[PDB]
Amino acid sequence: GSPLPVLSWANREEVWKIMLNKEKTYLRDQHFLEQHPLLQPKMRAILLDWLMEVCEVYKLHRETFYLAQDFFDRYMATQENVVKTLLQLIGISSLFIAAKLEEIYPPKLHQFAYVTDGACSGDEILTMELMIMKALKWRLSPLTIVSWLNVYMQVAYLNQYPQQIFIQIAELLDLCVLDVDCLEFPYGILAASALYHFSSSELMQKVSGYQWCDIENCVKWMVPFAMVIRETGSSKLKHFRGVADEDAHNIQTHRDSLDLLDKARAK
Amino acid sequence: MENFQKVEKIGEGTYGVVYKARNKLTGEVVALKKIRLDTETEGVPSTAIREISLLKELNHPNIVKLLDVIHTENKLYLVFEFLHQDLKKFMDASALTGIPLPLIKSYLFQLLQGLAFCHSHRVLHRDLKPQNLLINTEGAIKLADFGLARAFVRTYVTLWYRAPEILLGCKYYSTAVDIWSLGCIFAEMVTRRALFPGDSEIDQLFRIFRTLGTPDEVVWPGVTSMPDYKPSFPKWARQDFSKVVPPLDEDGRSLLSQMLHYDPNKRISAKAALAHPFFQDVTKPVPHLRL
Ligand SMILES: CCn1cnc2c(Nc3cc(S(C)(=O)=O)nn3C)nc(N3CC(F)(F)C[C@H]3C(C)(C)O)nc21
Repeated sequence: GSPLPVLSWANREEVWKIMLNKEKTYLRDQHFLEQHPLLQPKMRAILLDWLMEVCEVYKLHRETFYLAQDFFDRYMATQENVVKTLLQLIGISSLFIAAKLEEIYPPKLHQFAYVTDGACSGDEILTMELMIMKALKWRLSPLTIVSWLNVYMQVAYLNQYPQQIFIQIAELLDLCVLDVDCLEFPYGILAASALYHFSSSELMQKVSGYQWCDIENCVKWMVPFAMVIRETGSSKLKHFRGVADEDAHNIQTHRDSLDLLDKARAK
Repeated sequence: MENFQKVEKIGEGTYGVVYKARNKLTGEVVALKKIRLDTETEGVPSTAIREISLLKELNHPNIVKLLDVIHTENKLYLVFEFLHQDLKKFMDASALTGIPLPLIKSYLFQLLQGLAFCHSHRVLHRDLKPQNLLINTEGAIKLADFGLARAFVRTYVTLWYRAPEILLGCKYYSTAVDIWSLGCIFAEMVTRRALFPGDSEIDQLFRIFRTLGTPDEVVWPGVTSMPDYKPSFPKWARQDFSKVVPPLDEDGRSLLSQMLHYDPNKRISAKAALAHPFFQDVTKPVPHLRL
């Protein structure tokens, strides 16, 4: 289907097809770590969690974090035999490219080197950024997991949107992204299934166009993650110093999500 | 980069240096955009990362093709399809005789098709102006310089082609900013001079008000609430479009006034403009499936 309304600026059939085609051409592999035998999935989760932490410290957008996450996973699928000592460099360089692209006044190169405590220099980040961009074939315009949540919220509050509900769903998506198994599902299905866990099947079909059958396997995979978030209660909307109050929902936040990931991975 | 021979330097600006070049083997003529990296503390410029990534995904006959991206120690070359001239040079060259109306119609039609493609990908060009419109000897015109191009965006184009909502402090950009620039360019092609040649933001706004009239809540609801709106703005009557654009027919004046509408929400879209009776001759009827 297609959940877009009649658009003035363009034909909704074309706008929606291009978006579906973007998800077609941008590929993700839930088994990319098999190409790196010295690496285990808990390393990816710890690295992505760390990037989320540095994102909040610099008031970086959630799109900036998801651009870095996508660049990391996609770049790692073009590589082989990577050691865990190189993972911090690949991660902070993915974040550097993303901040340059998404932020208006991104943090400076020395600030990206700083958060690594000397394990990464500015020169290394500049060498690595060119390696990542060239290996990704300059394909740096993905539709992130969080951009789909944004699309769904825009459609829901048309038929601007509320900040509190957005951050609760985003908080569930942040927990899921730490598990490489999430990469089995298209980004639009992960966001549709996170939205379902906070509403209904009727609402997700209305804002995403997906049918229940489409998101069902993803919903049953997300069930432990969603339950761990429900047990503890959802987070409250934070205020960010020097950030407009109509944009606070779009700022990346951090939580003790690694223990929540262990509870969801057990069941 | 060893397989390229620089023929001539076409320009230098914030984009870097653009050259005309030849593939020593192939024999093809390309446009090269050179970007210095050794002089960049923040690495590959954000504006170059965005342009490259965007053009890899924006393939259209009226958008300059990015053929390749070569990294050569402290340099980054972007190999583009070559075009012989920019619209400003062409317009100045044709200023005494005038650009023939059929060519103005053709260039506008192609511009709107390129713009409609960009907008269907949710991309705002943000910097539409004559020196960014590249023409060739085979009758084509293509959108160039996607450095300021943002996918929808908040407000932070050279004055003459800037939409009134931008000058009046609107917080968010829309697709209607590109339409405004095309209307200015369309009128410039017709009148052989800039429609609104201001020398400051206030001068630009007053020049727009002298031709279209000072806007009110009736023509543009929200205008008086806007950040840079002043109640002291002189009251100007909207000039008759038969004087603003004399060589234009009834269908031309209709399209131009729809592209220059004050209200961003009512300004004609690129797709809707392509279906205007001004291009009845250029456009072909397509059957609609209701379903
Ligand atoms: C890179 C894409 N591309 C392909 N063909 C051209 C091209 N062709 C051109 C313009 C004229 S002029 C000035 O004398 O009208 N001569 N030639 C041969 N000019 C440009 N320009 C003109 C510029 F000054 F160098 C800036 C650059 C721009 C940023 C707008 O893309 N870019 C081209």
